[PDB]
Amino acid sequence: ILDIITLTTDFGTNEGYVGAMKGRILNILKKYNKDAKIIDISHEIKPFNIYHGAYVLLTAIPYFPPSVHVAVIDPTRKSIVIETKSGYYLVGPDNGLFTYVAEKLGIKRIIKIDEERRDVYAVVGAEILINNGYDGEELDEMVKIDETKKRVIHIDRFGNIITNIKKDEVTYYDTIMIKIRHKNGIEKIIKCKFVKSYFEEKNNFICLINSEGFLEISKFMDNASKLLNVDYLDEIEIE
Amino acid sequence: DDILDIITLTTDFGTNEGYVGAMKGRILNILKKYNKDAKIIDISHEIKPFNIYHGAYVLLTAIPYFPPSVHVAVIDPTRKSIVIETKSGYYLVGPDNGLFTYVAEKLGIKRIIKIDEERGRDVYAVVGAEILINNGYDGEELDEMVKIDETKKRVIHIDRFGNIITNIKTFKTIMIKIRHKNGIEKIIKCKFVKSYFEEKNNFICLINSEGFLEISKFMDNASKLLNVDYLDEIEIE
Amino acid sequence: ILDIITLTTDFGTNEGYVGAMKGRILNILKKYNKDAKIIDISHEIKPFNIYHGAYVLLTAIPYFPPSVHVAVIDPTRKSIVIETKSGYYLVGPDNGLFTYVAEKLGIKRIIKIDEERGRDVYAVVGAEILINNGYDGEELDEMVKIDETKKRVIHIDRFGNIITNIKKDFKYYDTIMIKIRHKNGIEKIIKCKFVKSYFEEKNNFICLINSEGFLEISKFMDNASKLLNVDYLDEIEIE
Repeated sequence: ILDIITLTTDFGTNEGYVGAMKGRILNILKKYNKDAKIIDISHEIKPFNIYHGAYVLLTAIPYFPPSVHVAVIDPTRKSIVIETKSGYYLVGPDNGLFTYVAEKLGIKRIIKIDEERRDVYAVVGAEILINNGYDGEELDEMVKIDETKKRVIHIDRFGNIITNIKKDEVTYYDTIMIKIRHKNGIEKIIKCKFVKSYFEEKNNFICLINSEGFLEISKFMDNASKLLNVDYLDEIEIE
Repeated sequence: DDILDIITLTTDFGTNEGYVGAMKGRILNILKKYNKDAKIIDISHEIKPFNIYHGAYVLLTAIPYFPPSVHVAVIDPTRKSIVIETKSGYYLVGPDNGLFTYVAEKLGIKRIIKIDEERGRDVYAVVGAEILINNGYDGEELDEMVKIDETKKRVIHIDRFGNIITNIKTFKTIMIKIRHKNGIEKIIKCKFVKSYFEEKNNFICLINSEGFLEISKFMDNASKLLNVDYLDEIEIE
Repeated sequence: ILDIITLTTDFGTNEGYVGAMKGRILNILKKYNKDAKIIDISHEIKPFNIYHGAYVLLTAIPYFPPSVHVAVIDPTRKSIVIETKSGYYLVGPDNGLFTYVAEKLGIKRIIKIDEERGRDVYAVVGAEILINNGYDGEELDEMVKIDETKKRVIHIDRFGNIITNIKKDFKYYDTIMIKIRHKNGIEKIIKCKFVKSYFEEKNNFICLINSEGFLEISKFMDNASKLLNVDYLDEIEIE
C-alpha cells in the first residue's frame, strides 16, 4: 500500500512552482479520497544539475519505506516511471537522475509515461498513489550516468569535493596524490592525507570516506571546492 | 468535498528564525483542541521582506492549483486585516494591502470579511485555523479592497535567475524602455522569441509559464545587468 | 497522545540528510502503523551554532501542543530525552541546545540515551517515543545549560539585528550606552535610543524589546551586526 509521495526539484522557493505541484497532487488525491503524505526531500538542487539531484536522491530515498518519489530536474523529451524490486516508484525524466537510486534499490520494470495529459510528473505521481501502482509501455533500458570514469560526483554546502570512488575501491594517514583535470584543460595536482574525521590534519587538504561511502576531499574550516576551483564532473585521478 | 481540510502558508519570514514554526505550532494547537484534521502546506517563506508584489505573484502561481482551502499569507510593511471568500469556497487570510490581488481576481471574490480586534503573525494563524474548524468565516463585510494597480505597466516580479517579468499580458526586434525608481531611464533592444535558448547573443523577451512578457539574457542575470528592480515602469515601442 | 514530531537541524537542504531522516522516521512509523505529523521548524540553523538553534527552538516550540521535538546541532557525544511537565519530549544532544525551551516548558525528567543503536539515533528515538507515547532509561540529574547570567549576544536576526541575553528586566526614549567586547578583545561603545518600534529614530542605532522579550540592537534598513562587526557570544555591557 503506497502511502508516501516525495518531491525533489531544482525549482527553488523564490517562485511558487513547488506550491503549485503540491496543489495539483493534493487536488487529484482529494478527488479520489486518497490519503497520502507529501514529503519534501529538497527543492534546492542546483538549477539543471542532474548529478546533484542524483546524489541527493541516493542519500534520502533508501531510508523511506516503499513509496512514491517525484523528482523534477531536467535542463530542457523522454520521461519514465521506474518500479523497484521492493516496490518503490520513481517518477521523473529519463536523463540519468535516478541512476544511483535505481541501482541501489534494484530495477524491476521501466514504464514509459505517455502524453495522455512539467505538471505531468505531479499527476502521474498522484495517480500511482490512488491506483497503488502504474501500468504502461515497458521500456528496454534507461539513460544512465556513466559510473566507469572517476570524477567529481557532488559538492557540499561546505564546498567538500565528493568523488566517484567508493571505499571498496581505495587501498590510513597515508599521503595520497590526487590529480584533478577541469573541463577546460587546466590540471591540478594535490597531496591529501586519508584520515577518519574532518578535525584531523587541519593544516593540509584531507580526504576521507563520507557517510555515503565515497572518497571526499576536504579542507578544515575551508571550502576545498573554491580553493581548487573544482566543479561537478571534473576528472579525478588518484595515485 | 465541501469540507475545509487544507491550509497553506506564504511569508517573508525566512527560515533563519522560528516564526514559521511558531505559526504551524499555533495552528496545530488549535486544530487539536477540536480534533480537526488538516494538512498544512508551505508554499514559500522566502518571499522578499515586505515585498507584497513578490508574494502576490507567488500566490497567483500556486493557489489556483489547490482544491478549495484556506491560505494564510503574511507579508506586509505595517493594520487592516481581512478574510476573502472566493466563488468556489477558497479562503484567503491576510493583510488588506493588495497581497491577494491577482489570486482573488482569478478565483472571483464572493465576499470580503473584515477581521476585528476580537483577537500580529499569530493572528492570521488563529483565523485560518478557525476557518478550518467552522468550515467558514463571518464578520462585517467590506465593499472593496486594496489592489495592486495592473493598468500601469511595470516590472511585476523578479525571477531567481534575474529574469525581469513585466505585468504585460502584445504583438510580433522589440525596443523596451525602462524607468527606474530614481528617474533614470534605460533603453534596450529585445528579440521577441519563444524559448530561452534562442538568440543567445542578445537580450530576449518572451511570454513565460504564467503568461506575462519577460526579459532575460542567456545564462546571465538581466536584472543585475540592467539594474532593474520591482515597480520600474516599462514602455514598449 | 503524541501525534506530532518536529525537526530542527543545521543540515540545510543542499544534501539529502533531512530527507533520509524523514524517511527513517516514517519507515519506523509505518511498521507500527502509528500515524503522526512530521513538522519542519527549520534546517537553516548555522552549522554547529547551538545558540542559534536554542533561540529558534525557544521561538517555535512553546506554541505547539504537547509533542516530540528532535533538534540536531552539535559541533562534536552525550544524548538525551528531556520530558516536560506537560508531556513534551525534547530529543537531541546534551550540549545546551534545549536550554531555553527546556526551562520555558519545565523539566520533568532527563533521560540518558543508551547507545543501543547520530543522525539516525535522534530520528529513531523520536519515532520510538511517538510509537510508545513516552520514553524510559537511566535518569540524569542535570544537563548542560547555556549560561544565561552572562550578558552577551544571544542571536543574530536575518536582518542583522543583534539580539541580547538581557530580558525585559532604564526607561523609554532614553539614550543608553552599550559596550560590546568581541572575542578578539577589542571593545566597541555605541549610543542607542531605547524605543518601542523599528521605525522610530531612523538615524542612529536603536535598541528595543523584541517579540521574544529580549533587548535587541537594530539600525533602520541596515545590518547592525555587520556595521558593528558583532558576532554570537560577544559580551554586552549597558551603562
